Amino acid sequence: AREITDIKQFLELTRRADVKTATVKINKKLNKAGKPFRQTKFKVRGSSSLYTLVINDAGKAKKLIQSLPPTLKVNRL
Amino acid sequence: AQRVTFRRRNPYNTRSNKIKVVKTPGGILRAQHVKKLATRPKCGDCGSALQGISTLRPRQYATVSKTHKTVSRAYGGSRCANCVKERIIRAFLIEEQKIVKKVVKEQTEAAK
Amino acid sequence: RGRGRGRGRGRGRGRGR
Amino acid sequence: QKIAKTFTVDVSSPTENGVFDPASYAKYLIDHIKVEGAVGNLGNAVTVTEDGTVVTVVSTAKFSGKYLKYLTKKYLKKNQLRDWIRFVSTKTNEYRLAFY
Amino acid sequence: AMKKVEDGNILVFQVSMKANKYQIKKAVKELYEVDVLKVNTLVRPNGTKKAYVRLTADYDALDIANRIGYI
Amino acid sequence: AAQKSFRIKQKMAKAKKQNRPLPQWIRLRTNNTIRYNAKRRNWRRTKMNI
RNA sequence: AUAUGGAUUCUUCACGGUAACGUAACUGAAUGUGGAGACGUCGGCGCGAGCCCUGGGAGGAGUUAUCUUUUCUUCUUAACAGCUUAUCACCCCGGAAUUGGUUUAUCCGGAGAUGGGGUCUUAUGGCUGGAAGAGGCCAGCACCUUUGCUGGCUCCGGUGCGCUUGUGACGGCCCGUGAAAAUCCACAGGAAGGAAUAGUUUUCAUGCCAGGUCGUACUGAUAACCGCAGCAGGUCUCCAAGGUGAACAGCCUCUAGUUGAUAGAAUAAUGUAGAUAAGGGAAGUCGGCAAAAUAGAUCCGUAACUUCGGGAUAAGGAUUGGCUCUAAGGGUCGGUACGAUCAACUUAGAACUGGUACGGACAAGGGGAAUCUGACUGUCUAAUUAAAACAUAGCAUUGCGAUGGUCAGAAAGUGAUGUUGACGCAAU
RNA sequence: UUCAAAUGAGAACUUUGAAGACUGAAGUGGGGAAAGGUUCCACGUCAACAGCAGUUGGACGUGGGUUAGUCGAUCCUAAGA
Repeated sequence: AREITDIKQFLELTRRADVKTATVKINKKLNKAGKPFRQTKFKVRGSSSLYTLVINDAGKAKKLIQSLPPTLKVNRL
Repeated sequence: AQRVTFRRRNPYNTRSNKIKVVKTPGGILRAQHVKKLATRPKCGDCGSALQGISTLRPRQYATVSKTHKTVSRAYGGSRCANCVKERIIRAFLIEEQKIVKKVVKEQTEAAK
Repeated sequence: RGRGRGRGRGRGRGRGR
Repeated sequence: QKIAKTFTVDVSSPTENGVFDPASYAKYLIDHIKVEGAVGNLGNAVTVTEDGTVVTVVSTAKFSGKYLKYLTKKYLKKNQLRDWIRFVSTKTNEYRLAFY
Repeated sequence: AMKKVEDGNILVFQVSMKANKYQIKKAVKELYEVDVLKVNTLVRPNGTKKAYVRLTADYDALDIANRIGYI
Repeated sequence: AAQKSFRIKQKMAKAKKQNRPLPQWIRLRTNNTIRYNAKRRNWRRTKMNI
């Protein structure tokens, strides 16, 4: 129920030694007045609150997925 | 055109049984019990509500941090910030008056 | 017993004088 | 500022059974669409084209998808066709006629 | 009660009226060598006490329920 | 009601178990004179008065 | 319970802002002080929420002899979290009469207004997370079947003396000024404990464990409660759609819920309930009992008397439909002048029209002239007497200055008035 | 209130469909307090009860059902005891 705006702080939450489940949500949204785009939401389940990070750019969406540790169980959609 | 019922066992419109109508994500109208509203803290002698202090229920004041219940100036969360400055003029002038009255008393028995 | 069976008090009925 | 919207009706399904005529249905929309009041104001606003299997309506005036369904339902009642023909929408602004 | 065993992973037992949730959790934990997640109790209208013992995800209710003998 | 003490609910449980007809096999016993349950209670005819 | 990170400390127990005050943190014992808890009623006004109304668009259903870009329905966002946001209030600059500011309601200003620049409270609202993955509305498929599978859409706005409710700042009223405690916090205070090769704070962030006992079904009433009962009686409270209209009145409808009260066949008398009557109009009767008439709104007009407040809706008259128009009453935007555009039911007026009807059903004061009596509002004989009886304000008398007056108790190291003191209490 | 069908030994009264109506939202709607105590739900039954009837029932017989660290009691005090 908490939103994180920093991508460097987001990577520290994935190695907090207690987070076991993470989810990536793809949202079909649209821009100001024109074409639709691909919105992504990376949600990490902690022990007391759910942290989320939203990226509106598809270029940085794929780059962050490979940066996640492999010990963290990622749930696609 | 949708009516709602109480969510607790109390069927009377008491001061602790207020109801707010809330639209749920399910698409139906549903009542929501709201708590009695908090009152702002008041100053000890002027009666006005001092600023800078959060307005909460007394027992949930122990959960908020220190900065929400006090002001960095002395007599912060008790006085009106003009009540403090009023008792500084009085504390400085009276003690200055109490020592110039002590030398007037000295004038009497030293010259009679 | 009820509102009927009136015999006792009376305006001009029985049990007068 | 007044970009037009295209409405396409699929007429392939009922015409294979022989009970529907695309040319007769297309003319019904010409003399029944009301623009700025009464009938007969298609001043480069509404155009109806057909190729024999689909009817395409391109309108730049006030013309919604509910008005197209309302006029089509009146055409089927005139020809006594509101018991094997429905006016459904496969997607946005693209309609079809289901015979079944 | 048996319908809850296969899907809810909840065992239903009859419990003495003097026992509380600590004693039910302790007795089940060693009489059947299981782990108890939560205990829910109620007083039945006939004067008895019914307890809903839910096991953790490490154990299953069905293969333990027939270990006592009832099914 | 519906918010009652345990003492009231404990007496309601005893009355539920006593609401039963006479068992059939008792009537076949030797020197048996009981023919029906004479202490039967119903909520429509007699209130139990707590 | 303790740990990790952060913060502070060699100026030992933090910095910034003139100020209001601000921050992720940033030792505080005995004791003292303050605040919250913690409060009447009515009135209008501002704001918010839900509902009502409505436009565009995307779906589904209804009607179609004729008409109707039509009628109906779906388009939803919880607790909680982060940021932000206002009336009031406060601070700094400044020094006002040619007095200014300002509310629906007249209060404020050299005890510092108007103005300029800021601070704070976060009820509430706004955005984001929660959260579409949900729910909802449809389409396309599979098929005895466990029954699913696959696609879509779920959008953007407007309006108000509206209804319900919450709240804010005020005003009116009192010989009535309209609870208490548990509990929580702050401040004052400076007792103690503490750094340099190292410490302290779990009111900073994160992580760990645990949260027992009892109630929980249903009815809540023309059948589940009390009345001898499956009795037209009695019994506390919350939620409140559309039209007509001043209206939570009466009347009709939507959601929701019922169609349950022994039936059938005939239509005599007498009944109960509802009605209508020519001519006369209280001749009836102890008695205008009962019934009838009057009735809403707008305009005109309104006596004797009076404590000058009333009487008064006095009495007494006229108008009221439909349709077609006219006039008046506003909001928002760029300028030292005027337009453009948008949105409300309120009032007034004029023609035309009719079997002269028009508060067309519903709803809805009879009035006047005098006497007796009580001043009035109010109260009582539950189940025959609601009154001129009681009470009332006003007026008057009496007792009492506490070792006392009045009254209670078997007694009492006992009480009521009395948390009282003659503008009081007690007795008439 | 009416028609048809179903069930049944048996239907003016049960169930379903259709039609006509009413309560008109200060309701014959949806919830609770006091009170009742299993009336709640399912299956089976029609001797008695439902002042007619009954295949139906708040009836009879047999079983099922009430899950809380966050809702209440528990705690505080009022008039008082």
